[PDB]
Amino acid sequence: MFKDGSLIPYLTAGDPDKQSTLNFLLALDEYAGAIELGIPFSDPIADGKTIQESHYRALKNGFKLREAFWIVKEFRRHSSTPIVLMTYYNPIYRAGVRNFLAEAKASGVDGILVVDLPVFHAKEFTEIAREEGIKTVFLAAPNTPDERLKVIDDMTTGFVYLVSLYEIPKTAYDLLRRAKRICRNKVAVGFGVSKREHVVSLLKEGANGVVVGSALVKIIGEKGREATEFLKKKVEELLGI
Amino acid sequence: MFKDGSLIPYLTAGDPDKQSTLNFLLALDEYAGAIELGIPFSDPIADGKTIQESHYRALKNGFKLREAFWIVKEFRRHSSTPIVLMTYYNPIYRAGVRNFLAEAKASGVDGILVVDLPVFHAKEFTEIAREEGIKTVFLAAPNTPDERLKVIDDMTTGFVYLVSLYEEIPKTAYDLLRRAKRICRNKVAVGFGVSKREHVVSLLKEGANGVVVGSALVKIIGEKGREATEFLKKKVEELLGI
Amino acid sequence: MWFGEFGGQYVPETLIEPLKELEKAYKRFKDDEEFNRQLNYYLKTWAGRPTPLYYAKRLTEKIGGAKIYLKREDLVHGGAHKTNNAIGQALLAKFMGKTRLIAETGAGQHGVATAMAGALLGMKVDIYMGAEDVERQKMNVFRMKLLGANVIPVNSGSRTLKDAINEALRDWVATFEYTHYLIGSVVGPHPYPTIVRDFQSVIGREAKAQILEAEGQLPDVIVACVGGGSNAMGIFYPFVNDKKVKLVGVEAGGKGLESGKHSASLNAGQVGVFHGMLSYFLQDEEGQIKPTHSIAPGLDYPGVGPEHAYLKKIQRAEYVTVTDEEALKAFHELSRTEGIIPALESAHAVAYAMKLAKEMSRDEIIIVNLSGRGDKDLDIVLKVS
Amino acid sequence: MWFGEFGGQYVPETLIEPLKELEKAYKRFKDDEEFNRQLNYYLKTWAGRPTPLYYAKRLTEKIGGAKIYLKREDLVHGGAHKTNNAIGQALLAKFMGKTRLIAETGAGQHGVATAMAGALLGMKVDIYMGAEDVERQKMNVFRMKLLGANVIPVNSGSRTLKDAINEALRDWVATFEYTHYLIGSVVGPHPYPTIVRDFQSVIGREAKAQILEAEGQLPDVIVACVGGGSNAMGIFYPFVNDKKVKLVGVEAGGKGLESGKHSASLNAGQVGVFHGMLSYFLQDEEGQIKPTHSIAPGLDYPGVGPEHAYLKKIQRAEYVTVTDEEALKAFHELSRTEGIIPALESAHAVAYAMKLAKEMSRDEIIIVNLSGRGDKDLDIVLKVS
Repeated sequence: MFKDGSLIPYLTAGDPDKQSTLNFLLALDEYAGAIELGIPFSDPIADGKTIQESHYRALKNGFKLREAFWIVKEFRRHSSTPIVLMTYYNPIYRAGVRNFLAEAKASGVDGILVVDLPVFHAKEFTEIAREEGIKTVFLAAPNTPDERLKVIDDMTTGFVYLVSLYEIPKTAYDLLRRAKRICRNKVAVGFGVSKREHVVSLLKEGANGVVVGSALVKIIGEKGREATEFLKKKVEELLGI
Repeated sequence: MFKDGSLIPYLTAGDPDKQSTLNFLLALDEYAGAIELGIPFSDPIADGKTIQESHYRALKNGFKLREAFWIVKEFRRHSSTPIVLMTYYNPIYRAGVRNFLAEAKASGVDGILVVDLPVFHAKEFTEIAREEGIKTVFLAAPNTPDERLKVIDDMTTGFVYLVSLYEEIPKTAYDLLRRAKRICRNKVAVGFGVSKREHVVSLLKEGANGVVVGSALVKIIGEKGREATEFLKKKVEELLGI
Repeated sequence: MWFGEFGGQYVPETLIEPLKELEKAYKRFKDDEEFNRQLNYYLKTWAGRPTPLYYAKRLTEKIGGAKIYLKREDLVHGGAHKTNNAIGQALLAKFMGKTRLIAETGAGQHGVATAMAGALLGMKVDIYMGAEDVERQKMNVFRMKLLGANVIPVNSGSRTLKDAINEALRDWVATFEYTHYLIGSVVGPHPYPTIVRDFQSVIGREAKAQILEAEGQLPDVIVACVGGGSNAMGIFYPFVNDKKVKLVGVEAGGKGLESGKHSASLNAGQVGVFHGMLSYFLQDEEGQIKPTHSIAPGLDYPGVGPEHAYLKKIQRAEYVTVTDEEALKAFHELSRTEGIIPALESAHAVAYAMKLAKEMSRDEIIIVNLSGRGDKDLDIVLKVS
Repeated sequence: MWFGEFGGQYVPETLIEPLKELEKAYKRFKDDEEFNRQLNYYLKTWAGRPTPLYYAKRLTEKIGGAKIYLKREDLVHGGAHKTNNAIGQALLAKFMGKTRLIAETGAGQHGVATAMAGALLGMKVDIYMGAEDVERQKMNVFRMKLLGANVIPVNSGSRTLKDAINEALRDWVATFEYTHYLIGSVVGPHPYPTIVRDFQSVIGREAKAQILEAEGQLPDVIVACVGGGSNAMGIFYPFVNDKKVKLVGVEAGGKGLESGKHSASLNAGQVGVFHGMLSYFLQDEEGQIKPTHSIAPGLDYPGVGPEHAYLKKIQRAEYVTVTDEEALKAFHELSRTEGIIPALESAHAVAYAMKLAKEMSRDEIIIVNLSGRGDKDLDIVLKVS
């Protein structure tokens, strides 16, 4: 659902506030092919340390679910860049699946990844997603067998999102290699990119998109409201400009 | 083994030191018909709070067993007043029964009371004591039955020592005395223990051959220490009605 | 994996393969002649099973109502029912060919249990603990290091339990080929809620045999405290089909339900998805985990096992609350009356049992599950009293 | 009364009548159907009796020598063998028509044991304690209070154990009509040394049955720690007529015998008469009780039971010592290796067992009496570590 060779910034919404997240997205939009927007959650059992801290930060400052949608809606007044909402299942579950996805679509959300909703528990989610005009993103890890990766690919309508267990691990390039071989869908990699060598190397080995999360949220964690310019310098480094 | 109607001072040996005890014995001799002298011991089970303290005061001051005999030898230079030696069994057991009683006799000791040696365990002890010229002393309590008191009397060759369990002389203590005067052939001394003149006169009136005074005297030795002499004499004078 | 509508396996793709390996391993070894022989050897010879069913003769006379039996899980090795699951999973891990155990802990009670079990079966034990919790639990931390385990303080974020969970899961995701992750209660993704129940079911089997031995009949009520559900499911499960037996799970009422400082997840929570399970959780308006409270550290947990949610739903078990104050009276009352110092978690069960017993006939029978001893709670009870 | 030349009833006339009524009452109820039926009821349902016989398979294989079984008295209610005697004498007191128990304590472990048994049988309980010991043992004082006993501090003299014994014995002389004095070890005047052994012989009777069940034969050696003698005598007595079995008492070597900071009464003390018994005591040149030390509080006692003195004379039992360092090494070792945190008292017996296993072949058997759990000893062990 995004142009090949793209860089995909991942930011946590409401870190440190909703106005700041909108500022960051607008500043990064000229560099990006798509955007992932994280929804804060109390107990995020997947995420690594730097993203985990941002969930803690955003909720400590009183983030609310309706503010994520406000960010996507106010961003859409300027840009039509693809937005992918990254969330845990409980916000979706408590609001009602259709109600959540409809409200997400109205804001201008293009795709959605439910982090802790397995493939075998997502038969209904993918079904309603299609009905409400929302594309699905499912993730695969290096331990994911070839049997499941096909089933993951079959249910995905946006892109498959590859991640690592942990410069860039040997086991992570094997996952990417297998994915391009098996998957009909496009592939975005979230292997913990910190430098230009990695972005080039992953595009070379066939990643359709390279996601940049930790490197940007580390900066947002250090600088807060003042991160905008430091984020740009970081995205310029990773694009090699 | 002592004159009827006698006051009997009980002191602890080496409290605070061997010389000071001798000074007290010499000071109290002219008021007393007999004297009890306690041998210090680490774990005194029978004794009340005031005596118990004096055992620790003596052993904290470096008391040796030899020094008890030294007091009696030194005291015997000036007096022929009866000395009763009050001790626990360990010093006797340790030295040997014949060896302790011979050395006690040789020092000039007339009587002996082994506090923690029961009547049934004293068969061999009373047999050797007669042989060594030491008179036996055995104590009785209120809870001592009539049966055992007869046995206590039968084995006593000095005097039966009556004691109360723990203000005033308890009613239970007079019942022990009255019973003992009915049953015992020996003389009877009483450690109830005494603090006032009314107590002494009352106990003698009800048949006590001797009235023992320990806690009233050792409490003064606890307070005054080396300087106790004059306060002991004043206290004994009160108890004798002088 | 479901208990009615509750349970499931709501984890990311990274955790799927380790759980699928555990599903398979449990399936083969669950009814294996040799596995159960070893498990029953250790439970008997090392843990001291069976535990006695004690008739609280003085306590029942005091109340003047029903008979009150205590299932004495305070007497197992370690001083709590947690040993039963600790051994069970640690042995399963060894039968899987694992050489290492990991877990996470808040109060330290699960960390000690895990360390003990790892020590017994000769396994490396790394236990993740929040940096706040390490300073709080000076004595539990030391206790783990004595047992050969080594604690890893996690210094990120809240520095609470939840942060230690994330470190433990990231560690398992990478090391699962030779490492097993040990969950303390009947909570989390499948197969942990079923596995933990099955390793605690001994309590109820023993108790059923013992009450038939003492009374010639099944009890009228069974009372047990509920944090995550472990001890409650252990004693409940064998009586579930016995239509006579009333089941009463007792949650932490804390400072009172009106105050909002408690851990009564079943009484006051909403149904939601956290920690890999659809179950009852204590949440704010926005559907985020709330802070919880209880004087009993073992009951201080915002979730509850999905099987209890199911029993609540179909009304097989009744769920109630008891306050800090009430549990504390029970702590004292049992110590004076029966000479047994109960764990503050168990005191919740005892406290409600005592209320219930007063309203019952003198020929009726209550079994209270005394989930542990309260030697560990003396620092807490001294400060408060 | 006597064990060879040792034992006796060396007390004043004031304590004769109380002791003789206890003699008569014990002779009455000792073999009574109803007394023993009640005793075993409480030992079973309340105390958690029997305790298992654990095979330390990893400790034996690490040593590479003889087999090492552990008698698991750490699993009894209260965490120590003491409970066996405490129930026995408290029940005996109840059958004598007594409403009250008194005792004294230094470390507090006995005071807790008495307070527990009193609470069980509805007895009033007054413990006498040296006011220094009250200040040290904050937590055992609290434990006693929770259990319903009132701790009476004695402020006279040293404010230590021997001042509390005097206060306790004075109280008994006055109140013995309705009060039992509860001696905690195989010590003091007849009948206490025989009484305490009898109430602890259960340990040996179980161990014997259990080792036959496990190995088909009696053990080569039995190892147990000796303060006053209670636990060692309990596991020894039922093997006294078995000429095969060796008996080894492990005394407190402390900081070494040459250094004089020990409590090994048998190995380096002389015979004497204190506390109403002819036995081995640690005395000075003048025959007064010398100060004693051990890191394990329960071994810090200058005397020893007369029956151990008898077994020493006739050479039916060997006696040895182990240093504080070695017990600490065993405390850590058994924790890491087997997942069992032993009491510092028991750790002496473990420390010697570990040595003795090296000098015996793989087919030979040792039973170590693991007298208690070491949850009580964690502050002590944390400081020195």
